[PDB]
Amino acid sequence: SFVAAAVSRSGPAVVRIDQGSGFIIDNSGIILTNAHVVDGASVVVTLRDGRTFDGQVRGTDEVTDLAVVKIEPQGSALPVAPLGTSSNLQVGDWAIAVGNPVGLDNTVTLGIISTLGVEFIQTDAAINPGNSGGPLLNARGEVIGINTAIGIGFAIPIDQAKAIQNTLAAGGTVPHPYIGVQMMNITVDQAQQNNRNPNSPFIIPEVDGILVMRVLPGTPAERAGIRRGDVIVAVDGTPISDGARLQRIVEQAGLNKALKLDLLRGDRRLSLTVQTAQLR
Amino acid sequence: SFVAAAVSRSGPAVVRIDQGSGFIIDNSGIILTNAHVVDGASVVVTLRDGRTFDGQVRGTDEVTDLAVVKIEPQGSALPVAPLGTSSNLQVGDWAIAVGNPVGLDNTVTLGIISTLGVEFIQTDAAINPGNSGGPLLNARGEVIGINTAIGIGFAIPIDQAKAIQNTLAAGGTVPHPYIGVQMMNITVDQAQQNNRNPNSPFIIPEVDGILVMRVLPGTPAERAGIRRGDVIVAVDGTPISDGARLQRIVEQAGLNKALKLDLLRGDRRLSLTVQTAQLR
Amino acid sequence: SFVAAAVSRSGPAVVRIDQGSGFIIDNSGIILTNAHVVDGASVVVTLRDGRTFDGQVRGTDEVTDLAVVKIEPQGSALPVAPLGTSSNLQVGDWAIAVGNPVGLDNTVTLGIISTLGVEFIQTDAAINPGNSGGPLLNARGEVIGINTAIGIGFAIPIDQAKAIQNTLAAGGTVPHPYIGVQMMNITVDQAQQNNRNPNSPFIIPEVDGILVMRVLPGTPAERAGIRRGDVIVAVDGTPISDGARLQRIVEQAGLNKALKLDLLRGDRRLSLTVQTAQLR
Amino acid sequence: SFVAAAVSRSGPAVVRIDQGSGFIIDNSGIILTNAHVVDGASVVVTLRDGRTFDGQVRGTDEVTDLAVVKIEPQGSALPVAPLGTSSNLQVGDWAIAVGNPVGLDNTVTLGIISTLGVEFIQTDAAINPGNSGGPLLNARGEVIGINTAIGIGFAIPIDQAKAIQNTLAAGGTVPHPYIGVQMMNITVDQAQQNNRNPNSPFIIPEVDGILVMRVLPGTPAERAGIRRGDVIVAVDGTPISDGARLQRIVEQAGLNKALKLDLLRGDRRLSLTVQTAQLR
Amino acid sequence: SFVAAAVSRSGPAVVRIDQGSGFIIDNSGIILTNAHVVDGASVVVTLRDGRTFDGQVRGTDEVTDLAVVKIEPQGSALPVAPLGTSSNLQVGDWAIAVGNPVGLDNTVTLGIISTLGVEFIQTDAAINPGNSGGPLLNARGEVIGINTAIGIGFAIPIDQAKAIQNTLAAGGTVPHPYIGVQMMNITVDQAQQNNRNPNSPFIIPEVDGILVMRVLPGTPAERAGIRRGDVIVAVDGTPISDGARLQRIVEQAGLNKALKLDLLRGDRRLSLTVQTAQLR
Amino acid sequence: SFVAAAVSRSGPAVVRIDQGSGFIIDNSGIILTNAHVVDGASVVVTLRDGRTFDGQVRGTDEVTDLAVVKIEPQGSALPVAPLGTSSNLQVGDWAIAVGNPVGLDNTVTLGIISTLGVEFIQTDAAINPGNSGGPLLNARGEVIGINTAIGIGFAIPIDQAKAIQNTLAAGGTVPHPYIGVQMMNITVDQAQQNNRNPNSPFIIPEVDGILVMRVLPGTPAERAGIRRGDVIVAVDGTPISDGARLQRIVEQAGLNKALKLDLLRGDRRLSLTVQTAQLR
Amino acid sequence: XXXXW
Amino acid sequence: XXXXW
Amino acid sequence: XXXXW
Amino acid sequence: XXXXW
Amino acid sequence: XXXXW
Amino acid sequence: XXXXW
Ligand code: NA
Ligand code: NA
Ligand SMILES: [Zn+2]
Ligand SMILES: [Zn+2]
Repeated sequence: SFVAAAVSRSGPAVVRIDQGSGFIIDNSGIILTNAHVVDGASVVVTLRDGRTFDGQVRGTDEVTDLAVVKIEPQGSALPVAPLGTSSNLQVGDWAIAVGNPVGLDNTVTLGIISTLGVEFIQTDAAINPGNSGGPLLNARGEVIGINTAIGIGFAIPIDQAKAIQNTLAAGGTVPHPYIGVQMMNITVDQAQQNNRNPNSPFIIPEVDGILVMRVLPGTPAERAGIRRGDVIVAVDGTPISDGARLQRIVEQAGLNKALKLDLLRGDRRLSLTVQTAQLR
Repeated sequence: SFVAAAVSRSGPAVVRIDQGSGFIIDNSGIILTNAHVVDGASVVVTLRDGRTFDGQVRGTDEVTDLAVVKIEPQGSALPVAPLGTSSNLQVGDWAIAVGNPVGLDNTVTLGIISTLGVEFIQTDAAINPGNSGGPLLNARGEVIGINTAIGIGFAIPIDQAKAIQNTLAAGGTVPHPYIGVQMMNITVDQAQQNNRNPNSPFIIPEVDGILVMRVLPGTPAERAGIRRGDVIVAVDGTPISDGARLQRIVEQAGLNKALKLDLLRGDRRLSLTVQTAQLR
Repeated sequence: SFVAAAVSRSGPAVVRIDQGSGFIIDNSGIILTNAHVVDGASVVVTLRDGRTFDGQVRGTDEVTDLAVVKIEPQGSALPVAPLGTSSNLQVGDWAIAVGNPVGLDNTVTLGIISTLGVEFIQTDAAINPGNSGGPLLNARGEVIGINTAIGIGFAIPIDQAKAIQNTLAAGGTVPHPYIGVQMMNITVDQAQQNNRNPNSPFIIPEVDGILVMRVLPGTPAERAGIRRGDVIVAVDGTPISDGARLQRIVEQAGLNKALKLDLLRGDRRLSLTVQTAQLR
Repeated sequence: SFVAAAVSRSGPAVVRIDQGSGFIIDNSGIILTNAHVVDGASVVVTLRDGRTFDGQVRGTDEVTDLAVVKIEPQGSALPVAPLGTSSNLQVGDWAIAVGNPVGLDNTVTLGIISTLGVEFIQTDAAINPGNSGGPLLNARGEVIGINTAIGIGFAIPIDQAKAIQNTLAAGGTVPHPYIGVQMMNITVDQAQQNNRNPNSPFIIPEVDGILVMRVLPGTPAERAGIRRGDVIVAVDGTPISDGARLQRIVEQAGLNKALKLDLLRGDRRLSLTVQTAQLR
Repeated sequence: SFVAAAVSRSGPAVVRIDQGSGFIIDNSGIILTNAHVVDGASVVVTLRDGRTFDGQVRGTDEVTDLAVVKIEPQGSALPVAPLGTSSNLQVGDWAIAVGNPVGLDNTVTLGIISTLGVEFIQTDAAINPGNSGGPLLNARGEVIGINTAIGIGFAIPIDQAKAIQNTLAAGGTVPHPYIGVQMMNITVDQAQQNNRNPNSPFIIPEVDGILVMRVLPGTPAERAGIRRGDVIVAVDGTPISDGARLQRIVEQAGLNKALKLDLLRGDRRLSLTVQTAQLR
Repeated sequence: SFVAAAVSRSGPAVVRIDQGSGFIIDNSGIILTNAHVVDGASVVVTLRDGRTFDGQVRGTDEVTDLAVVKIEPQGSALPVAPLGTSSNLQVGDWAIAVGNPVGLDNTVTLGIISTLGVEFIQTDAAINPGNSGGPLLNARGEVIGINTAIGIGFAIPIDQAKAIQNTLAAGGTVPHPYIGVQMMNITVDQAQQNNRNPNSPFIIPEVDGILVMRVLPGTPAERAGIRRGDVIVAVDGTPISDGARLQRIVEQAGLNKALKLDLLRGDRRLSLTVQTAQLR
Repeated sequence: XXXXW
Repeated sequence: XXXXW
Repeated sequence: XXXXW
Repeated sequence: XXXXW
Repeated sequence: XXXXW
Repeated sequence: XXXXW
């Protein structure tokens, strides 16, 4: 079977972490896994061959859910999993999820790339606590993702983990700018439609947009005076009605980057500047 | 025991209905019970002595939850329960709940008047499906209420059932004027307090009052344009802030009685006239 | 309080058994309790004063749910509860339920006789595992029942326990004749009414009677060929339609007493003789 | 991967419906889906490319669970999924389930034909609300079924949907003749075996056959006098003992086609004619 | 009814607290209630007559579950509940539980003293969140307890609340010495009986005594080296085998009172001194 | 599809058993299945072609969960499934699970060998009650396992069933030596770590090893005096600390083979000889 | 009806 | 507040 | 047996 | 709409 | 036995 | 550790 080759290629580099899995990224002893495998730790690593090194967690991104562990190479060469690239993934490509749940073998499951979010990988390969943090391979045996348990599983794209590799190897805080608002895409035909239901919470000022559904406690949005039911219309002068889209321009703005917000509170015209803080 | 006397006095007039209980109000065969005992029916009555008459339901008030059944007197005199009065009930008076769950005896439970709503009687006498529709007696054995199952039970005050006795004996529709709004007593210190929570549904225009919490479907309130979040301030020119109090002036107004309503919708000044319909 | 007297009279004779309660019937050390307190045992008894005798169970009736324990009198006189009579119980009489849950006091609860089955006593006195097997007293403090936990409690009438006292003191098997059939009272207007429902199990041969609802495994009824759906009409020549009534004539017949049964199986005419066995 | 080709072939024709999926059958704008996706509607369609047409449901078969939607072709050519044939399906063939859950991509899952009912397709391809109404493809990318969510999924065979395509395109009522009886295959060795259990509902007249287990309300079977427990032996003179088989001859008979039924009710010989109505 | 008098005597002094009840102890505005009514607060008090004072919590004992609130007397005299004494309570005495759940009436329930722990009062008077913190009266209407919700309710004896009244009026910390060990009374015939079960946790060194079942985190017992399974035999030279009894001598010792403990850990002879800390 | 070949090769030999599946091992009528399919039986077999033979269970191993059924060859040749070998299984090989849930077709599911215990096979092929007892095939269609239902399924390796084939064909009792102890691998750094938790059941005598966690009722271990909390150190003189390893040497010893055990009970030095009995 | 037995 | 209606 | 209908 | 944050 | 503490 | 037996 073609999967046997793939597994023979990256499988020896898939380790147990202590629960969860991980894979060795290079001969130095740089190991990738899920942040939720590293209950904050500061761990223990078992290779497929039985060797037990003592790893320490040199970085963690809770929001991307991936961590970097470090072990010290001694004796035999640390086996290494080849990194592929997730940019050229095609829906329908073979996907192989490898774990090391006990620390002496690989549990291997097979499926395809079910959907592509670049953003997130779904696959119908059985993804479970036994292979979480472990790698997801293509048919050639190069890792294109990191399994993440929560019939369709998820995996963090590999190119995503490449980006924050050094940062988590060194000082582990990745820039995740945010303002703290739960928004929802509103349509006029949902708005004035809402406005005709006598028991709707608030009347939406017609229009299309991002209806602020909730202001989260202790967030820049709260501190800027933003209220539930507000309708943000123009950031600085860019018309928006997509929640996905606003989740971006905040990121393209730095941390501690003051952003003005044009919004209307029922009838009133409101402009406030929020300062992007770090998601934590 | 003093309760044995009481039970010997009204107990023979307590019947089974078919589930639930009832009591015979006079020798004509006028029987009181709960509306929820008469699943709409149109029934069968068993006396304590085993006699089975065939009753028909000549009236029902679903909202007061009491019904009038009629049976045809034949042979021996229908035993009759003496009616007392609930106006002079004192908290702490003995209360005896009598039922006829099988149709050949009385189940009897004993307690006190726990609280007085005139409006509703609570008692720590065991009130259960076996004695529901049955009478609640004072220490002398005169009925002061009608048990209503749903450790404290409820009973409909007897003077209340006296009022609508003839109406339910004849044509069974009792005037229950209403407008269809679920209101809540709001305080300034709850209002501007609400207004400082960023995630509250709507901003209350400060003040004290009746915050319209919900407009029920197909009600006069809906038809008058009343919306959730509206704050009714003055009916015609009578300042109100009590939900209990407004539940009254509507009643003192007839059925189909147009009532103007001064309310403010956030900032706007709103006057609407609702026409009281029949609760059903 | 009048109950304080009653409790002072029989309370010292109420013991803990080991869970459950019991009471001492005479100075010999004859103790009454529930059969379900004596998980078959063969026990330990604690008096209100702290004295711990060692009791043995000299009898058990599982179907009446009462047992006789025996302890050996030594030192101080065993306190003794006066036995009243349940024959003259009036609905509404005061009832006091006494237990000894720890073995150093009495838990006492108060209520009335809620209903009278002679057959079974119901009361609104709190009856719970703490006072089960314990006595139920009248206002004078003589026992009129034995509490039985399973808001209304049950108690075994005392005159009932008097009857089988010696038998359970000596060789513990009480004559409980039976045949093993679950019957139901059927009415023509339930029968031909059943017969017009196309999805009813079997057509009942019209008539009124005892519809055999279930034949229990390994019973005389099974061995006599009795089937579910049979309709017993005349025992030997006595028309019956009451399940309660048939539960009697079997008892008035001895154990191993052959009883013929006239029944019809749909259309066919069936006469079978069942031999009454002992309920166990 | 071979599935990438298949998906590239039919995937662009897989649309979102509004929840559920569908696929475009030709350039006219004829769309297939599940009847349970069309909560009766009368909808909105989103293509993979983001184009949102406005569809209307021109037909529905609730019992086959498939619907035909129609959209109006404008601008770019509506992509079209090639229809294969389900007649030549082999157990073990590759099966690809495609959905369009958001309206901008395909979620794709892979498996095999697990079993073949022609009648119904099972597959171990992940079938879920995200791909329901969507197509099931063979390895070449031609649709051989319609996914139906409810680890094994179901799909409506494509040749089945071809048959009722025009009918649901035009006036949407497909002939589903029926009589309304829940039958069960009975065996002598189950029959006289049943007859020896004393607590079985009814005695089966020995034989092998279709034991009428239930007569459903308001059905031809009810109107013909058919009762639970009846045993249908010969339709007009064709011996039957298979529930699957009788589910056929009724279909080969028209709607409103009178069918005589030879059955025995315990001992009696019964012949009744039921008139086949439309399942609804 | 005699209860009407009692209620007329203490009922006007029963207030609502804001959920829970309380009663006014003197004209100064000293109010008793449950500590669990005062979710730590620092409150609002409504009298039966509708007067709303503003109370503050000047003391709390979480372990006795009672609190002292203070309000400022103005206008009409604060009604006052007469304090009785719980020392002379007899099992079977009438008990009346009064609450003020809304702030304009009394809910009153009636029962008896079910059992006496001085330590704790049980009663079959309905005790619920509506009357918790409220008083429990004798037949004359003097308070003998404080209702405490969690069919039998509990009440804190009044003489108990008298003792810590001033302390909670002033600086609110009551001496509750403890060591932090969960003990269990062990018997030789339970010990060597335990020792013959092959799957019992630890072998008990025979004997009778207090088997340390659990050492609670951060307690004097933990700090003294006490382990689960230890058997304390002699405090300083007083043989003990009762858990209730040891719960005393610690109290008769002060706070920060070093107590030596003779115990054996399996075979070894162990003497440790624990220093009594404050339960919190 | 390659699986179609495989299924065409072994699929006709896959039968229904009566619930569960099985496969025919040779033309004699030797059938393999799960022991849990044969609820003890002593059965009925349906071939894919509809032929119903009458099988009897000539052997059962409850602990390996496989059974041998026998049917009598008549008429057409019994189709036969080719046996492969599980010794050379590679993780990632294709695995095809075949069942015959109704008795007229094959339900077929596809996946890979997920992990290899020789000891147990896991696969991501859908394994369910419909294919349990059925065979698991490689890509060529030779059976390498027996499906066992309980997303990853299990299968009994085929070479394992080959070993006990004759034994279960003849007299059905397979040697399963055991002693009856639930052990756990203990580490010093878990031991003295356990010993520093004040609430741990027993103090472990430091060391590494097999901590006896439980002695099961009526086992050789119980009869040898082994207690919970004992630490077995050397069998006869072989240091052990692995639960998996001890589960072996007992097997390499016969049935009724006396094995000495060096263990320490806290401080004491204990040597006991257990006699291996048969697991049942 | 009752039954029992 | 109450409501009802 | 099946049924349906 | 999404939200998050 | 009781415990508490 | 495992156990079993
Ligand atoms: Na009472
Ligand atoms: Na696959
Ligand atoms: Zn799969
Ligand atoms: Zn009560």
